[PDB]
Amino acid sequence: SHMAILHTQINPRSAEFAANAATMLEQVNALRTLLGRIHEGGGSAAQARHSARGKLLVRERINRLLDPGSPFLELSALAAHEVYGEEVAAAGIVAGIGRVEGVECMIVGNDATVKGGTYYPLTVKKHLRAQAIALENRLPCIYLVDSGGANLPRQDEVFPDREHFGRIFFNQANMSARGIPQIAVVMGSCTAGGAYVPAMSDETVMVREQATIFLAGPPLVKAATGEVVSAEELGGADVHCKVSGVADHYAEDDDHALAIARRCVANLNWRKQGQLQCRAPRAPLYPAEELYGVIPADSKQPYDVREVIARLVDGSEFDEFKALFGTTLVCGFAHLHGYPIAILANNGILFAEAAQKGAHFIELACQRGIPLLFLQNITGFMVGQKYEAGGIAKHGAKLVTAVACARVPKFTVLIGGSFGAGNYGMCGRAYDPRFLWMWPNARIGVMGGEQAAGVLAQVKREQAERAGQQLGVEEEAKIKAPILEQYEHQGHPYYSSARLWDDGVIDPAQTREVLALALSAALNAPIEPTAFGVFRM
Amino acid sequence: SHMAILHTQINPRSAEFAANAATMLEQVNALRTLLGRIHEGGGSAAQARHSARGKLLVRERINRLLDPGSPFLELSALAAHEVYGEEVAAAGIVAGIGRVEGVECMIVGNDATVKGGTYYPLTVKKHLRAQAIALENRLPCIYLVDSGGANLPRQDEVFPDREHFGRIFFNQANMSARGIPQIAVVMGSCTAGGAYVPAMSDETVMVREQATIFLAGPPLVKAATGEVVSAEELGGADVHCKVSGVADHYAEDDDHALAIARRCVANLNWRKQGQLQCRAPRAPLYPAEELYGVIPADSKQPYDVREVIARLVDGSEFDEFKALFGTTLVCGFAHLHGYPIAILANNGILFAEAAQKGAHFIELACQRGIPLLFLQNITGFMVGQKYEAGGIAKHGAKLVTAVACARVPKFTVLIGGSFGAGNYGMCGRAYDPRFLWMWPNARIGVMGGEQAAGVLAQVKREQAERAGQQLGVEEEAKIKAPILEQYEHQGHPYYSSARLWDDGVIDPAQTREVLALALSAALNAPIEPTAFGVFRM
Amino acid sequence: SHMAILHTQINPRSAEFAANAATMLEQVNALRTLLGRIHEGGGSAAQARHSARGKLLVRERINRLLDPGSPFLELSALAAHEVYGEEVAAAGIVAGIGRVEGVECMIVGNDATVKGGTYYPLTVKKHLRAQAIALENRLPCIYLVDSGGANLPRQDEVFPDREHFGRIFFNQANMSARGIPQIAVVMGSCTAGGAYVPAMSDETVMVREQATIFLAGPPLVKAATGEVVSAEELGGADVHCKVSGVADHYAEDDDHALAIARRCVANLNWRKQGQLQCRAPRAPLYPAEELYGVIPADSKQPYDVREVIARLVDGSEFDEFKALFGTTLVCGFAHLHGYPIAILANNGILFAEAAQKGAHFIELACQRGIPLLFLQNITGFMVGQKYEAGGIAKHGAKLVTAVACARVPKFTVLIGGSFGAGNYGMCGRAYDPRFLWMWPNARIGVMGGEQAAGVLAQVKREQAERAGQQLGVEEEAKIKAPILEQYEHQGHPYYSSARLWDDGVIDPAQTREVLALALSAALNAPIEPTAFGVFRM
Amino acid sequence: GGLSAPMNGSIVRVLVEPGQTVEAGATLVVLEAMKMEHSIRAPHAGVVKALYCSEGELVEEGTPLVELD
Ligand SMILES: CC(C)(COP(=O)(O)OP(=O)(O)OC[C@H]1O[C@@H](n2cnc3c(N)ncnc32)[C@H](O)[C@@H]1OP(=O)(O)O)[C@@H](O)C(=O)NCCC(=O)NCCS
Ligand SMILES: CC(C)(COP(=O)(O)OP(=O)(O)OC[C@H]1O[C@@H](n2cnc3c(N)ncnc32)[C@H](O)[C@@H]1OP(=O)(O)O)[C@@H](O)C(=O)NCCC(=O)NCCS
Ligand SMILES: CC(C)(COP(=O)(O)OP(=O)(O)OC[C@H]1O[C@@H](n2cnc3c(N)ncnc32)[C@H](O)[C@@H]1OP(=O)(O)O)[C@@H](O)C(=O)NCCC(=O)NCCS
Ligand SMILES: *C(=O)CCCC[C@@H]1SC[C@@H]2NC(=O)N[C@@H]21
Ligand SMILES: *C(=O)CCCC[C@@H]1SC[C@@H]2NC(=O)N[C@@H]21
Repeated sequence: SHMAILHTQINPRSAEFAANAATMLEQVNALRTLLGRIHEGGGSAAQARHSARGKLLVRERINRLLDPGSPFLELSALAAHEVYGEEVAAAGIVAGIGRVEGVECMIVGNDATVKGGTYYPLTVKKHLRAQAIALENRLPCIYLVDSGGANLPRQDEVFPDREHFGRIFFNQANMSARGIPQIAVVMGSCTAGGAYVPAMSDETVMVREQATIFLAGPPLVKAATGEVVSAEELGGADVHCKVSGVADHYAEDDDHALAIARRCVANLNWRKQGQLQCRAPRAPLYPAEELYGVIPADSKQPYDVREVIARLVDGSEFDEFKALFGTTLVCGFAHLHGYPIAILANNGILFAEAAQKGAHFIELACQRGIPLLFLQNITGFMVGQKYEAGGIAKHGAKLVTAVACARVPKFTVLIGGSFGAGNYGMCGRAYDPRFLWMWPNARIGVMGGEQAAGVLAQVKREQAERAGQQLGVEEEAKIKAPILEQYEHQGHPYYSSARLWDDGVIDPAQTREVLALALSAALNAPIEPTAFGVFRM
Repeated sequence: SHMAILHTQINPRSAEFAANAATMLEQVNALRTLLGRIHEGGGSAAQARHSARGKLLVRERINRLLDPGSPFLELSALAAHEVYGEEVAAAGIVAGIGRVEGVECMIVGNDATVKGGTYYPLTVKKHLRAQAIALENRLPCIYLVDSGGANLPRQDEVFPDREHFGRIFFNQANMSARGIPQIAVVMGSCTAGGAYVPAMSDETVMVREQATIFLAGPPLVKAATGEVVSAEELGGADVHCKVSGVADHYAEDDDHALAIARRCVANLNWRKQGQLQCRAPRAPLYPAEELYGVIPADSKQPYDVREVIARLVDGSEFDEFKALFGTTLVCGFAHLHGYPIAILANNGILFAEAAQKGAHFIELACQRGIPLLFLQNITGFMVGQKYEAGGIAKHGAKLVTAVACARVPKFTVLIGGSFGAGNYGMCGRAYDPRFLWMWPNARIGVMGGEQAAGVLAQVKREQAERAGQQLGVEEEAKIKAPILEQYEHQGHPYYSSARLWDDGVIDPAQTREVLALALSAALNAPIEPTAFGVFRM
Repeated sequence: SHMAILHTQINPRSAEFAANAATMLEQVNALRTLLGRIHEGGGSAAQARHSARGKLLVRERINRLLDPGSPFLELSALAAHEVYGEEVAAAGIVAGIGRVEGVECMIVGNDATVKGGTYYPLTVKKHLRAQAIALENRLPCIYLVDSGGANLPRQDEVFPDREHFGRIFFNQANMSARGIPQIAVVMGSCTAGGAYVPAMSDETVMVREQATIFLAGPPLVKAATGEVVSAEELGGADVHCKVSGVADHYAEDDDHALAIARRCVANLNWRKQGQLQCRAPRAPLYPAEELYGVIPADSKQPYDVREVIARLVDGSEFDEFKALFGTTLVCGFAHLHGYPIAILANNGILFAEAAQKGAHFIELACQRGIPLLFLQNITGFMVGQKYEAGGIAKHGAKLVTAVACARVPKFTVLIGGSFGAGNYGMCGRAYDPRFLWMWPNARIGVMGGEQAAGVLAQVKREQAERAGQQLGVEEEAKIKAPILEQYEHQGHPYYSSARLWDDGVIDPAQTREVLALALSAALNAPIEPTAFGVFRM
Repeated sequence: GGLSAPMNGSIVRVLVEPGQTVEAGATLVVLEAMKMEHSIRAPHAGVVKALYCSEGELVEEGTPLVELD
């Protein structure tokens, strides 16, 4: 296989390298620090006010429930970053996948320190995107319930609609039905809304003199037919452990209850159903940190992607399909920590042939049951009069069908820019990749900053042109000014991960390490055969 | 079966009756009149400016396309009502189900008159919601594309995420794969985004010297490598029908285009998949309008739902399950226009009993493959210390699993109040009922107005009480004021239907008429066997 | 999992313990001894008269055919004990499961010595019961045919009806159709009835100058249109292997025949289809013998079942579900000789709580495809006025639907009492547990001795009361005396096992390794998905 | 006799006065639990002999609300 090798062309000592690598690392430290602030929860203020009640902290409940030293892939931690008025750390719910009794599982826990653990709109959206990865990749679920209710002020974006709270129970019961165990660990209050996460779960655990499951807590209960009752009385741990039956295991405290949980996932008789021809896991041939310098600091500066590939594949061995055709898109085969993968990475524009090449590849992967890996750094489709007259339209269509239809496991990493039809043709957020990630340097948007301020302002002086006038660089310039900045702001990673258009921003140099974890995790779930729709020839 | 009859106790002549009937009917005219305004589109203004370009108007293209006098079920007409700053009638796109060559079809067309037919967020939400009804019920799809692009200013809510634009194509490639043909009619501008709706569709049709499908129109393409060329040159009707092949049918004008369309829907070798034991259709025993007076005008004045059922079922024959048990919930069998259906209507609170009664009923309807109809008028689950220590928690959950899991067609109409846990257990929006409708008198929210204001204000004087102080009715009253109103607002049908939390507000007195329509259409797709999760006993 | 441990509470040295232990260990020896007698066959009398003909005896042929030192699980040896007039050892048929060529096989052989090997009614019942375990657990079958005919005097209980003789061929032919090889070894006479056991078997082997397969032997054939001929000519070994083809392999003698039989079991290309997440087998933490003293000697003396559990599972690790809820029934997960299993042991009466606790439990095990193990010691359902109006009726049913429908391997052992409703709710004989056993101390009956004597005699003085009389201490005493002892008699294991209502009585101390063998061989067959009936909520 | 708060809740209007002569289910005391008015009428036509529930009196399930004679 000494031909399938990628001999780098990058000089790690170069000054240009260090330069790129510079700004890049800075970006990574930028994120390192913020994630740190987010680990703070509702701030050392109420956080300590928490440990006071003898309650273990959310992030620590997890580390304790995990397998000794097991890894942990956190999801959208920048959740709700500067989105709601106040600060609401990691959207007041930490979730991620991690080994628990030798089974890769989905853990979801609330931060009772964050605005009372209540459900803000995004909170709900985060809890649900977890359930999807769970149902989509067959990971059993552990809900570490400790939430107030739903953020009453913003109920209209948290209660009704299909994608709202309540879809949480819908997914739960469907998973239980599809044999994806549903476990619940109650370690705080659980008023109305959340009263169901534990009631609707294969197995449920309560911390005595601390847990409380009730449809209406003392607040509402006194506001109903009078009556004034304590929490412990209304729906305490002993009431649903010895009386009603809403719980199953009576735990002595946070530590205990997590231990009990552990044991539940132990008698699960669980077996993975995915299955590929994984092979001897061999490391790359170029340190994965070198990436910092591969990526230009100049966003619109052309670089060869084959270099990001040689730093993620095993033994830097990559066999390229339609080598020299529509080279705007690189297609190839290789393995990742054993698991075989089919890659599709952007190398610029994207003329019609790039799509055909890409569609044809996806047909070979889907045929052999090889996971798909998308590396996005697409600026858009090559336009023009001839290019459009050639079907750069229909051929691009060919690519999307293939992508939307592929049933093998799909994975996306934003390593440049997702712009326009590009995002879609490269398995963007709407094409349900198992996981989609974003680098620090990547930026996403419908089209460039001034690209849109261009058309949007161009029309305004086209309507006012056949309107017997012209737009003076005076209003036209005050017309593109606010758009030019709006785009700059809503194209940045934090703004994206804050809204969950990604399961997080990652460390470019950890890429290979996260993909190995994801792949394996998606192997708990069968690789289904693929059915293609009609292909616009 | 002269015993399965429901003998009314309603006096159509009574004072009380006409009282309700009065405020009810007023509400219907309130809706009647707003509905007309929205049929305005972008207003007489540009609307006339449309017809000027020789383009049939949106709602007329539809009337022309449908079968002679066929009915038409419009979806979310109140779409985006008083939502964005401006006025965007029916969110710039009208969709609904209507007969075309003897096949119940899903038709979606944009109003080039509403802000350029571009896509505001709700436009995408509604377009998507249709393809859901398309998929869920297997109705072929006719897209009448005539839009600008995506509303550039609000793109951060139109382009990225899973359920944003681009999920449009996903759904299309998937339905095309599941054999639900995808048909397209290009009768206007078709820049970038919506550029794919025509390219990704089994069959495509274009109106010469009017339709244009280009990934980048002249604005953008000049902003490209300079270059200056016309619309029809770039991507007109002749470019794509004679040269590229992005179109399949060369139409002469709006009217011709629609004609070609119908012809495609003609050679679909289509057969319906459903299968029930429908009987001859017998009308009810009492005027369907009597309903106006069945519904109290007094929001929270109890009435008997069986009176509502009596005016929709065939021959007002209703066979009631667990007749006298957990009476707060009414369950029974009967038919509607021939098709057999299982009904679940709220009659008050919802104590444990009810839930169990309901779960048990669903089990039976799910085993006989009979569709379920939910009639919400639920104020919530009875709270208290005994009711809670009695498992009103887990019992309620048995209900949800049942509903959540049921794979028989499910239909929901809000004829009272959807407040709290109630909304969920009664197949609310989040449980995929094939269709969900709202009467004008129905109010939906997380819980009552002062209810929320109650708890939300009380904690404020509990955190401030164990804080060595109290909240004087001064600040207490100012913490309640805003919320009291907010809820009144976010609970009205317009507020709901404008955000699509319902496929529309309908005429109480026409409920039956729409239910039969739906059902029939839902039978284009097989009734699947049902698989239940775990039931917490 | 050092908390998953069951910490004993029994003192092996107590007086109490030694007391129970004594009476228990005597019962065992009482059984050990009877089994001995039963290994006599038709008594040293004809038993040696057999060896005379040069034929190995039944029990010997088995031990010769088995794999060197292979274990052997016998089925109902107390078969037909004190049932028919004379003594008919193990009902003239010995059957059980043992390793042949590394395949867990069901073997059936008749004792030519017991009343001519002819089939008593019970013979047929035990023969068929073998074939069930064969079908239900996909075990290839070896028939060691050596029988007279069917016991001509009791033919009305052996010929006609559904599961009488002749259902042996039905069973056989269906198994060969389901791919469970059907092998036959003829080592004696095989007239009429049993004539088909060899004719209808994939492969058939005859011992020359000894075996005889004919529809009507010379007795019958002379009684035909005269004709006088010997057995060997009519249908000897040379006749059916050189001429007819009713046989396939020509053996020299019993030991040879057995070797030819192994050979066939050798070319089965046989693979097991069961599939569990079995781990490393770890022995318990308390001598399995200790059990003798765990079981009280006083029948109605309450004891803690968690103690029998701790002496059966691996490393006495048992995770108790619904730990402290409806404690009348103990439920939990653990492993046994590796195989993971769900346990439901009786600990008293059985009120509603208990049933729901159990039903919800079977759902979790059924969801995970884990084998069910029942430990019956049920006195019955809690009766009363409030207990009945509380649904003790329907909730008990919840349990039974569950048990009735579970399609995972089910295993039942009677360690206390099987009386009334209880029996059913704990997977009794009628619920097809792949195997069902009974301890010596255990007693089976519709309801206690005088319990039935109570009611049975009470209606007599209530019909004789509304008849202007009463039943004097004289006639009611004579009405209850025969009943009192009747039950006492039809409650003893021997009486049970004699009639096949159990696959045999075992040594409480061996329980573990017996269940280990069962389980394993139950895995020659696929663990099926389960579908639940309707649940009366 | 009487029904006296068929459920638990909060009274908002106690019509039939202490002493009056009922009819055939005159809503004697109007209860209200969880945004819903629960008017307890009168199942056996007579006279009201003493009511103890001055509007607002947030009684419980069982409490004595009104009694015939
Ligand atoms: C949840 C609860 C027990 C809080 O207990 P706690 O540990 O003492 O926490 P606190 O009461 O101090 O709550 C602190 C924060 O919780 C927030 N909060 C609590 N419930 C909330 C809700 N339902 N909506 C919005 N905010 C809420 C408050 O805004 C407060 O914010 P602040 O710290 O910035 O002032 C209490 O607030 C409660 O009873 N809430 C019930 C919630 C409910 O009824 N929801 C039903 C709708 S699904
Ligand atoms: C679509 C287009 C040809 C309109 O032609 P038209 O029939 O003359 O319509 P007008 O130019 O008069 O447009 C009028 C309305 O369209 C709206 N509009 C058009 N495209 C829009 C866009 N992409 N975003 C937001 N608004 C848009 C304008 O806001 C204007 O609003 P107003 O009537 O309240 O002032 C022209 O807007 C165009 O070329 N747009 C390209 C859209 C695009 O490039 N989008 C790519 C994003 S996927
Ligand atoms: C089976 C047979 C060959 C026995 O040969 P054997 O080895 O000499 O054994 P015996 O003849 O000594 O038989 C001894 C016992 O067999 C019993 N027996 C044999 N066949 C029997 C039958 N069909 N019904 C009842 N009893 C039978 C006799 O009752 C005798 O009982 P006993 O020992 O208490 O006196 C001989 O009985 C025979 O020819 N039977 C034919 C059976 C038949 O035709 N049945 C068809 C019905 S499906
Ligand atoms: C940045 O350069 C964006 C390119 C603009 C081209 C237009 S805008 C979005 C459309 N989809 C696409 O891939 N290009 C089209
Ligand atoms: C309006 O009256 C809402 C009733 C409040 C009761 C509480 S709030 C939501 C909980 N679910 C439910 O059914 N009622 C509970």
